[PDB]
Order: sequence, then structure tokens, then C-alpha cells
Amino acid sequence: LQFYRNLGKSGLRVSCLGLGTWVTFGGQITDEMAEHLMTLAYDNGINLFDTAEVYAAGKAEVVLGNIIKKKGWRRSSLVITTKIFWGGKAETERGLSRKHIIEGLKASLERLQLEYVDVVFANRPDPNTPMEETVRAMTHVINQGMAMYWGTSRWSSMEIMEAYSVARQFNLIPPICEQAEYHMFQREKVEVQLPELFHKIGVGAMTWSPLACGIVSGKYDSGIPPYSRASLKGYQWLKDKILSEEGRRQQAKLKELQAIAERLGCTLPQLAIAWCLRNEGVSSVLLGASNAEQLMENIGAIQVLPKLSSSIVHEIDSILGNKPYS
Amino acid sequence: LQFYRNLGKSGLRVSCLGLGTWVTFGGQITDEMAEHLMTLAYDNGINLFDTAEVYAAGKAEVVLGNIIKKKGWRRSSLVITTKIFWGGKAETERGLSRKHIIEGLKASLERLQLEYVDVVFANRPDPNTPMEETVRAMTHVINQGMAMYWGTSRWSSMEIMEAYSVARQFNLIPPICEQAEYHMFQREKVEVQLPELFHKIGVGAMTWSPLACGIVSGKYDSGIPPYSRASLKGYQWLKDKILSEEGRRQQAKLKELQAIAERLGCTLPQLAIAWCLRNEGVSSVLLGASNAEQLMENIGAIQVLPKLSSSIVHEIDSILGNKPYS
Amino acid sequence: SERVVINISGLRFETQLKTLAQFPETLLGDPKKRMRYFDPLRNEYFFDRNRPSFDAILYYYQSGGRLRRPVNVPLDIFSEEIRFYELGEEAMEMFREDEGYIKEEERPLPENEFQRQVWLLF
Amino acid sequence: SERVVINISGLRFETQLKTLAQFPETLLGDPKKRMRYFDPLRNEYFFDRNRPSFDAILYYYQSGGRLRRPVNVPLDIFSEEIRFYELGEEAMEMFREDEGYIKEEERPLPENEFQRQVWLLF
Ligand SMILES: NC(=O)c1ccc[n+]([C@@H]2O[C@H](COP(=O)([O-])OP(=O)(O)OC[C@H]3O[C@@H](n4cnc5c(N)ncnc54)[C@H](OP(=O)(O)O)[C@@H]3O)[C@@H](O)[C@H]2O)c1
Ligand SMILES: NC(=O)c1ccc[n+]([C@@H]2O[C@H](COP(=O)([O-])OP(=O)(O)OC[C@H]3O[C@@H](n4cnc5c(N)ncnc54)[C@H](OP(=O)(O)O)[C@@H]3O)[C@@H](O)[C@H]2O)c1
Repeated sequence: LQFYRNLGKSGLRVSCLGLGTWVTFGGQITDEMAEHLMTLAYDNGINLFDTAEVYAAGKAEVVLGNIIKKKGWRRSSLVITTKIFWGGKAETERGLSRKHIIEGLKASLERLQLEYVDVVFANRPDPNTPMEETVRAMTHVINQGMAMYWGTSRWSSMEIMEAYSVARQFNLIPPICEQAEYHMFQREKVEVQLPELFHKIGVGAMTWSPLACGIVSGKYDSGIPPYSRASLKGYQWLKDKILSEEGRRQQAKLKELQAIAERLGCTLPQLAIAWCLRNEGVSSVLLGASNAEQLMENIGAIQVLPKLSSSIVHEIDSILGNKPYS
Repeated sequence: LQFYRNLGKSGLRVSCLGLGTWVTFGGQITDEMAEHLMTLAYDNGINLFDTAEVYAAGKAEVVLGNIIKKKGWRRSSLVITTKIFWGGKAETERGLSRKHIIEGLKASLERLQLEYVDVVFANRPDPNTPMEETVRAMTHVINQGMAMYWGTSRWSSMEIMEAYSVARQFNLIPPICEQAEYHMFQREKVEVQLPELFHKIGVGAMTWSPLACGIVSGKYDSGIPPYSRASLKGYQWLKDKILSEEGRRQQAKLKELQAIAERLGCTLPQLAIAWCLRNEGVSSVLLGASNAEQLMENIGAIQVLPKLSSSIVHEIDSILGNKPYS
Repeated sequence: SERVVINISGLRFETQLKTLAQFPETLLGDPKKRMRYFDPLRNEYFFDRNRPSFDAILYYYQSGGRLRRPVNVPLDIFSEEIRFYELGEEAMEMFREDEGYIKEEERPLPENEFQRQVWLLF
Repeated sequence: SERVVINISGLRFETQLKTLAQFPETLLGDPKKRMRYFDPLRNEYFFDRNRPSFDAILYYYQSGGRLRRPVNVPLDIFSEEIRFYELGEEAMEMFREDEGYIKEEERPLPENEFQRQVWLLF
């Protein structure tokens, strides 16, 4: 019921809901729409906006930056985060080496027209770079004032713990957050592995794709709608997943969850999002939206949160039948 | 009797009396008067001036900065201090997180038109930010040349000690001072808890409101005078305190102290201020003044200091009847 | 082979996580049980306890079973430690046999009410 | 649960403040008494003393009373330490009983002047 939460155990306060920019910004939607989305989010108290060097080859960062500059919002009232890993076709333009982290962040900041991001993330783990180099590089950009904090994304708890111990060993700065995928059909990591890290070393979770790219919205109950993400060019993988075997099983279960939604008095998306926020270990949930209607509806998930009683959660687990073993 | 004192055990030398800017600068008094006050103070050897991002929403810092720039005083002859905590209505614009400390100080410095302050203070403790983050952030702005030293304000000795041990653990910079309230009717913290810290870890005290906002001046012995702080719009809380039960008891005792003042040959304000300076643990006392007369009178407290004999102090304790238990 | 640091009243010990995980039911072997003693600022577990004893407690894990009391540590003190680290009654009983003890058996009263009343004063 | 570090001639010991505060009248239990040994540069108390003994001194606080002399430490040396840390005569006397001693009683001369003069050569 607390709109603002600490990101993990750091002093950074984020809105329990955030707005991301994958697919949409500089891609699927227009710059005017992106501006409309950010304005709605900001005006509704959302202070968390996520992007990445890889989104639309850097265009998502340019669009986000133009809106921030145009709207003139105080930088201190925003929490901007960007992820680093894939930054070019050249061999040295990808990974978590000191070279790419510094060059990647510097280029992202130039596109964003910002002096710094609040949190810079390693978009994924790098088997090819010693943890020490990565932790030292993250620490370096923070000491240079290019970022306030850093975090991991798609890292195992083993790898996150490693980054933490290497930080203590060399007196560096530990990551404060892991950006993990989380929704009714992807629960293992966040529910079974991240909670220990949150209590032990204060690492919080900032989860993405709460509606599994739209799958959990319910819009695909009877085929691929026109203008939906699964229909978009380049997202054949998403369409395949939805039409597959497992795909139909999910849509079947979504129809059962629909009853839970009505008993709670909310829409399916509002329930799927509120559900992600039931665990204290989840600091914030990054939302995706192709238009203003979706955002306005989704933000309503906050009213559902208080209704998620033990009974309701246990019922949802019965329907999903995928509760991870502890 | 030593006009200049080390702030705690650091090498920073401050005048035993300093001039603050709460309420007055950019608020109650005019910019011309503020300039007159600073000039009198400076010309009388006072090198310590205190302000805060929260005072008059940043206007106190703008006024102080304009005077320093206009008078052209050498920056090396001044000891400017500013406090950080409340910097805006946004969720991320308050607290002692790394984000707000850096953004807060940077904005204060911009308003002050200074490259750095000599001491930056945490205006109060932050239950929501890990001590490590706070100590690392204070250390960061010092290494960036934005501040020379840092200190705490309204922190318990437990919290100050924590900041100190976290600093030693990570090889960071320990706070050198605590800005605590201190006057004849608020003595517990400074007389009972801070002395151990001063001898053990060198933390000195820079006390504020030596006249309890004017209450100890004696001007309220018979009601709320026109143009006094208690009469000002927004200070109803102060008026209430003065007219309350405890309020009359204090004024009653002030009348008894009046006799002590005459035996010593000084005014009541001069005695109340000199009294705050009797303990070696108090490095300096921050004065408040709405006009030049008050400042000229108050600075005279320094001549009273040598007269505060054991006998006189014990008599003052008898009248106050609030000497804290050790 | 994640390393684990255990600080006993200042005395520093290190071992591998898999070494402690060898005995899942003990205090140091169970993540939920040791969680309480972890210090995230120093990346170590801290116990405000008897130093001389711990050398043996850790060796118990390293040797995969051997629980010998240090010659210089009183039996009463060491036993208290064994119970604190929750090594379990099986290893404790096994510990007492080697420390010279065992036995402690023998049925009680008859249980026949009156038969168990005469079997008392005789 | 503020932690406290005590450095004995290089040997590092740590405990909780509340553990020492358990015995307010001792040297390490009284803030005013230990103040003299604090090192603000290292955040620790330093004592240029006998190392083998301190293990027992600290355990005395941790165990809430048990004052056993280490088997490898001479009784004369250990007793000097007990007195330095000011554990008090109650625990010292209690320490000597266990270390095998006690007694040391028996009235003196008669006190009757002359009666106490004959009671000498007889
Ligand atoms: N590795 C990483 O760290 C990582 C990876 C991926 C994403 N992320 C973050 O998470 C965010 C993306 O989450 P997501 O977009 O992938 O899943 P969502 O679950 O966040 O996806 C939302 C998308 O699905 C559809 N949708 C949303 N709400 C709807 C509603 N109420 N009714 C109908 N349709 C609705 C929208 O329109 P359409 O169906 O027309 O598209 C929208 O574009 C990104 O902004 C990114 O910053 C992070
Ligand atoms: N948390 C913190 O760290 C903190 C909090 C508060 C203040 N401070 C510092 O301490 C300073 C304020 O101390 P203070 O102003 O609150 O208490 P004082 O005791 O410093 O208050 C002085 C005010 O009371 C009246 N006064 C002073 N001398 C007088 C005299 N000789 N005769 C008659 N009236 C007299 C003045 O006129 P009026 O009665 O007309 O107003 C003046 O505005 C600030 O500048 C600030 O920097 C720090």
C-alpha cells in the first residue's frame, strides 16, 4: 500500500511502478505518444523510467532524453536507469569489460542528454570478464558522477553474490538491484532465489515484463490482434510462443484467472501487475505500454494490491499450478 | 577566552560565535540588513556562517552568496556551512541517500555561487538510508572538492558513532561535527551525550538557537512583542510555547537569571550565549539576529565567558533546576 | 566453491560453502539459521562466543564427521558450544562415548501401581 | 549491538558492547576507564599486554561469570591480568577457590596487652 519503496535496501526511493521503453520508444510508438505516456506516468507519481543502449539501437534513449529536456522536469525528481551490454557490432562494443561499460554509459548519457543516470545496469552476465573488472568499472563510473548506483540484470544469485563479495574484498561499491523477469508464468528466480539476497545483502528486485509482453493481458485469448506486439515485424518469436502448445495452455488459465479478477473488481492486467508486487522483495515493476489507455488502466493495479489475501494468492497458485519449490 | 577554536579535533578553526541564516535571510529581514549583519560579523572576526537548502526554500543561500560575492571577501577567510535533507516536494528530493546529498549540495552551491562549502551537514538522521551510503556520499562530495568536511545534525551519539565506525571500516571520512540545539532549557544531549564523542572520536559540537529563538532573551517577559519572531506568520508554534504553562515557568526563571546577569555586568542574551560556550566540547555557537543591534549586543557574550566561575554556574543550575544527570 | 568467513569474537575462520553444506541440519549448514549472524558490511558471520572451541567445530565439517574436543577446552564449555552450533544429538552422543561416558540406561518403577511401590523400598 | 574491538598486543578480539556492559565496574565495562586505551585511528582499544590470558578475560563476560585460567598460563601472570582488568575481588576470590586455595583466616594476638604478649611465646 506504500506507493514509494526503497530500491532494495538503498536510500533510493522508487515508485512501485515504473515505465520502461523497450519496443515502444523510438520504435513502435511515435515520439508524441511516448511524450504523452511519460507525462501521464510522471503526473501520476511514477518517478522510475528504464531504458537501454540496445533499445532501438539507442533511439529509445534519445526519445526519453528529448521528453525530459522538453518538459523541463527537475532532474532530482526523476530516477533514470539504463542498461549496458550490447552497444555495437564491433568486438569491443559489447560485454561488461571496463572499456565497454565506460564507453557504453558515456554514449548512453550523450543520447539521453544527461550528466548521469541514477542506476546503471549490466544488461546481462559476462562469462568473459572477471567480476573484479566489472565491479571496479561500475564503481568507477559512480565515482566519476556518471551514475549514482549500479545493478545487475539476468544474473544468477551466485553471480550477484560474487559481485558483492568482490566489492567487499576491494572496498568497491556493491550492486543494489537485480532486474529480473517476473510474471505469472516466470516465477522461479524472483520467488526462490532473490529473497535470500534481499535479506542477506540488501539487493532488491526491479522486475520486468509483468504481463509477459502482453500475453497475460488477455488480448490474445483468441488469436493475434492487429497492431499488438506479437503482430509487429521482428517479433515472430512472441507470436510463436502464443500460438504454441504451452501458449494455448496459458490462455486457458488466463480465462480462469479472469474470475479472480472480477471477484476482486479489477481487470486482468491490473491483477497480473498487482500480483508481482505482493512480495516485499520486489521493489518495483517496470511497465510497458503502447498507448495511454493501457498505462491508465495498469496504474490501477495499486488498488488491487491490498485485496491480495493469502486465500486469493493460494487460489491463483492453484490455477497457475507453477508455484516454485522452496 | 580563545576567540578561535578548532571545530572538534579537526584543523578547521572557527570563531566561537557564528552567524546563522534561518528565518532571517531571504525571509524576515531585507537583503540590505542581511548584508549589514554579515559585514558586522565578519568585521568583528566571525568567520562562521551557517545556512541550509531548506531555509526560505533556498533563498537564504542566495542572499548569503550575493553578499559574499558583492563584498569580495577572500574565500579562504570564510567558513561556510550548509545543511542537507529537505530539498523539494518530490520523493527523491529529501533524505541522505547518495542521490539527494549530491544533488542537494550541487544545487546549494549553485545558489551560493560557491565552488564548495567548508562543512556540509546532514540536517537530520535518515532511518531510510544505510549509514554506508550516507558516509560514502559525504566522502564523495569531499573528494570531488564540493566540501572540505562533513558533519551531522540532530543525530544521536549512537548514530554519530555509527557513521564513524562505518568510515573506519571502509576507509571513508568520519564526520567532524554535530550541530545540536543547546540553550538553558535544552541541555541533555550536549552536556551528557556529546562529551564522550568529543574525547573519544574528536567530534565537536556547533550549537544552535542559544536563546531558544529569542525566548531566553527576555523580550517575552510580558507578552508577544510586535515584530518579534513569535509574532511572525508561520511561527504559531513558537508563540504557543511561550504562552503555555512551561512557557510562563521559563519567563519566571529568566527573571531570576536577570540578577545573575547584573552581578556579572551583562545583559541576559550575553549571559545565555556565554553560558553555551563554558564547556570545551562546544566549538562554536550559531547566533540568530533580526537586526544589527542584537548582533552587536550578543557578540559581547565573549567578555562574560571569563566570569563564569564554578559558583556562578552552580547558581544558574539552581535557578534552572534542569541540570542533566550524568 | 564460494568462500565463507566466520568471525568468532575476533578470531577469523574461512571455509568453503560446500564444506558447511555437508551437514544441512546444523546452524552453519542451514542458510536460514545462520542468516541471523551475517554482517553485510564485512561479508562474514559473527559469533560473540568461545574461541578455543570453534577450531574443533569447523574441523568437524572439514573432516566430514570427527568431533574431538580440544585438550585445552573444558568439557562443559565445549558441550555448550556443540549444542549451540546444533551439531545434533547423534554426534553429541557419539562425542560423549569418546569423551568417556556412554550408558545411562535402566528401566524405572514396576508400573504395576503397587508392584512399583514395593520395588522402591527394596 | 554496537561492536567493540579489543587489540591485545596484536591479537584481535571483538564482542558486543552489551557483553562488556554486563559488568559496569570493570575496566572494559566502564567507558571512563577504557577511554584511555581507545585508538580513534583504528576504532579499537589497545592493550600492550599478555595475549594467552585475554581469551579467558573476554569469556568471563561472554559466559556471564565463568573465570577459568587457561591451562597454558601461569597462575601469577593470570592473576595480575585479572587485577589489571579490574574484575573485582569477588570474582578473584571466587577464582582462587577454584584454583585451589581458600581459607587464610585466624584471629591475631589476644589484644589484652599482656595477655596478647604471653599468647606469643606459647
Ligand atoms: N533484460 C532486461 O532488463 C529487460 C528486458 C525486457 C524488458 N525490460 C523492461 O521492462 C519493460 C517491458 O515490459 P514489457 O513491455 O516487456 O511487458 P509488459 O508486460 O511491460 O508489456 C506491455 C506491452 O504489452 C501490451 N499491454 C500492456 N498493458 C496492456 C493492457 N492493459 N491491455 C492490452 N495490452 C497491454 C502493450 O501494447 P502491445 O501489445 O500493442 O505491444 C505494451 O506494449 C521495458 O520497458 C524494459 O525497460 C527489461
Ligand atoms: N537543525 C539545525 O541544524 C538548526 C536548526 C535551527 C537553527 N540552526 C542554526 O542556528 C541559527 C538560529 O539560532 P536561532 O535564530 O534559532 O536562536 P537565536 O537563539 O540564535 O535566535 C535569535 C533570534 O531571536 C531574537 N534575538 C536575538 N538576540 C536578541 C537580543 N539581544 N535581543 C532581543 N532579541 C534577540 C532575534 O530577533 P527576533 O526575536 O525579532 O526574531 C533573532 O532573530 C540559524 O542561523 C541556523 O543556522 C540550526
